Amino acid sequence: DIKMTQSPSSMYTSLGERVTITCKASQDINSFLTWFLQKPGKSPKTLIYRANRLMIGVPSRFSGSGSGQTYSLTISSLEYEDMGIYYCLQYDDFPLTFGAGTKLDLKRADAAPTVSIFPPSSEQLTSGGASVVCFLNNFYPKEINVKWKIDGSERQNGVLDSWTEQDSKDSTYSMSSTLTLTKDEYERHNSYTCEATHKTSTSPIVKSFNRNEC
Amino acid sequence: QDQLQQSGAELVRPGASVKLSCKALGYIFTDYEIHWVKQTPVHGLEWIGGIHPGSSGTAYNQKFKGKATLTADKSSTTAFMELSSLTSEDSAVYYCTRKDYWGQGTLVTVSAAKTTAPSVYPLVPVCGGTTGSSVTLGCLVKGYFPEPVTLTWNSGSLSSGVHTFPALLQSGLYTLSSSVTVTSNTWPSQTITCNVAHPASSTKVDKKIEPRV
Amino acid sequence: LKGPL
Repeated sequence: DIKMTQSPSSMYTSLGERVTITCKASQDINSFLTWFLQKPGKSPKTLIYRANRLMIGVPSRFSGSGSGQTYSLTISSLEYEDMGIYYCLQYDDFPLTFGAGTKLDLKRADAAPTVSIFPPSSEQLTSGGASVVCFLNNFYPKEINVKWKIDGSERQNGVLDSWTEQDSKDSTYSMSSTLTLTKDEYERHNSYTCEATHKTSTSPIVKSFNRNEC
Repeated sequence: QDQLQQSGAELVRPGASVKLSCKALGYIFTDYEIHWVKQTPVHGLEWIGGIHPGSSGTAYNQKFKGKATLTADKSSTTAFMELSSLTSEDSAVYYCTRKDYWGQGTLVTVSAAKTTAPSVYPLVPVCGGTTGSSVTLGCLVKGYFPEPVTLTWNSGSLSSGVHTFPALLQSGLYTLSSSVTVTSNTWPSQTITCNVAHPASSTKVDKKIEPRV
Repeated sequence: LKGPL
């Protein structure tokens, strides 16, 4: 098993910029190496093969060099349609092996999330479940931590986290956190709290309510 | 030089079998190896094995030897991949590749789940009802199967300020949520409705967002 | 693209 070490694993980039992405192999692959790109929910598309051959149809903006162990992909000036994940693939030997991937996003000024908390709905309550929802929306960068506190104590299971992709106009990210409890457990407690940790601040950002109505 | 064309999405029961197909178009089928590749958010991309339709020789990743069978049919220029004894861990996107070209992938979902309509909850702001410039409203669509659900705000009419979060698995069923931010004066003066449709059960739901209390 | 292996 030949190891492929792709770096970096995520990069914050500007449109117009020149980017370089790399793959080191654990043994000489003799330039048998492809470079491919994957866009959200989309089949991979090869860009380069044999280390430097361009693929019919690929802008001349892409270019790849290397030999031996260290291989490289350069994008001379970045375009909006270039955004996705870049992989590398050695096929010198079996088994074929790939790199972890290199995720590109658009850099922007840092923005703190806008937090919203939602008590269960009456229709939910009337069927035995209680979902407490927290929206952390429009923030940057992607790194965020959420903890749930029921009456002052942290609650780990039943929490469900979902991330949107980088937004095409404003470039921010968004996430929803759903805490599922039963109605009996929900009714046995009073103060439900949302806490968000983000680079934009020291102290986490906290949202709460009280079931007896704050 | 042209394409690889893969079979459709597959929903199978644990312990059953699946035969996927990869149709090769516009190149000499007997001159190139077809390789099959698995993708999943936990493992990344992994190589299952390959087949040379000329010689009929195959090479396998040691991890899939005994699980996966690679065959090819010259007369229909189709490569097939058989997967036996399926489990939730075989749930993934399977690709055939020529190393340069890639088919579009088949989604394989291993599950016991039966088709089930979703439950839709209107998500109104916390009592107190903030007094800022805008308000966020939400809608929570819980417990459906299978995966495809479609969600709009006001039948498509409300489109900006919306966020719709990718569905995730909870206790074997799918859960999804959505959020819209509108200015203070909009709601509750004008109604907002969350419209949800689940084609697999043919469920059509319109839930309005009334103020709490 | 390599082919035989």
